[PDB]
Amino acid sequence: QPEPDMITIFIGTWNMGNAPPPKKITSWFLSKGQGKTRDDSADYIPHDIYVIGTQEDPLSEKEWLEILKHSLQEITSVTFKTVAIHTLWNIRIVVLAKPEHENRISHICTDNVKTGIANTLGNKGAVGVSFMFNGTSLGFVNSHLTSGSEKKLRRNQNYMNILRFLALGDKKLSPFNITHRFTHLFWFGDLNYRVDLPTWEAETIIQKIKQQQYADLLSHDQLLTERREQKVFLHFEEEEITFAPTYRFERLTRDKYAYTKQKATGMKYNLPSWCDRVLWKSYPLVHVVCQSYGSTSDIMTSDHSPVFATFEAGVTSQFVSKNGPGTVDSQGQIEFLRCYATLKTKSQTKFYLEFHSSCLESFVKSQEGENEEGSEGELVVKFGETLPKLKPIISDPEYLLDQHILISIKSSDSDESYGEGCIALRLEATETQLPIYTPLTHHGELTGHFQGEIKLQTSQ
Ligand SMILES: C1CN(CC2CCOCC2)CCN1
Repeated sequence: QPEPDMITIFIGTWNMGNAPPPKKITSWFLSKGQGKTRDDSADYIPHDIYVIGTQEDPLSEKEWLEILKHSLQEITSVTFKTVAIHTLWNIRIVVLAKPEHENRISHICTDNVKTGIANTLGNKGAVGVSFMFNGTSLGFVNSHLTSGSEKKLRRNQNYMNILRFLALGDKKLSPFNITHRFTHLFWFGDLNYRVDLPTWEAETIIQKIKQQQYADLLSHDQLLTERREQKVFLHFEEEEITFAPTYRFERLTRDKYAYTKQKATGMKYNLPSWCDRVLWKSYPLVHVVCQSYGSTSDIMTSDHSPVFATFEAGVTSQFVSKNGPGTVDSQGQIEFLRCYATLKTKSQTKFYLEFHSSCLESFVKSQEGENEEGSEGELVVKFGETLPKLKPIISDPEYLLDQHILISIKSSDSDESYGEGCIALRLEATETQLPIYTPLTHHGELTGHFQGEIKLQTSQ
């Protein structure tokens, strides 16, 4: 029975509007409706992993698990195993997997973050799940961010609080937040970003939707505009949107958008918006391909339509050699040449690096770099040829070239990370000096750059 080198992952996000679902929701799991939809010929082919995010979910965990499992069984005739379920208030995440994956899945983590203070603490936040699938780390975040057209800044703050404080993945990766802990990170939910056009344009917007002319609407979508100005979701991807806005519908039809201000909306307009989204971030040069991104047309119990996205994702096997794990392989080494960090910080402390990777027995601390002034004000931290030689646990190129090195630059004074990034070992050549580069972030905001050269020795 060979270990897979690809799996398919289903991501679902649905704000259920505090209403039970209808008796049939199979269209969701089948990626059928509007947008980038799945070929009919694939309908019986199960995804390897189904991750279901709900918001405003009125069901017990038991009630929803029964509906989900019975839905997948009707579609595929496969009885899926429950990997994890985690609920914060009415925000829920369910991970189901094919039974053949039960012994490939380990290190299952769940967490939640509550966003806001006092007034704004009580129903918004995120839940998440992580685990290993053989040699590949997977993370999944379902967030319900602050509502309202005039609160995009609050949403961006919610995002930063969730990525700082959601405790998923390998706790030994202490300088790194969830945006660096996983081979593949999927972040979805009712992100609540709106189409930011004048209220008076509501009927014009509806007209455009009926014509399936989304271009002039997406150019005003707050998530796309905020992403373009690097205010939120820096270094995350989203598939092109080719489905109608998923909010706000009259219930029991999809023929009408309910946008007008009502006591029930706190006298706020809800212009048709793409509230319900799926984004991802994968380590550099790892295969990840979106194969569907769309909304259902036939599930109408909520004022939101369900959104689906499916992905092909590269995975690696749990590698054993004669040597590692449990020793080094002297035939392998990672050298860094002519490296320097460029930092936006106005501080003057000394900095050192930490190298973290599951190809090392444990993380490696460098010597302090040498601080110089950049020609445009910047701090440049030079490491020269001083950086340690990294000693991987396995030298086999079929293992090593699939690995990644996480880099933190830390203050000698405080031991706090000023920047985090990631370098792929999927090089064009071994035993050859090649350029490397990573942006550096902290709390998911750009704080600098790391660049230099790498020289990788494998057993071949
Ligand atoms: C793909 C997407 N890119 C920028 C997007 C920002 C928001 O709107 C769409 C473009 C980041 C890197 N490459």
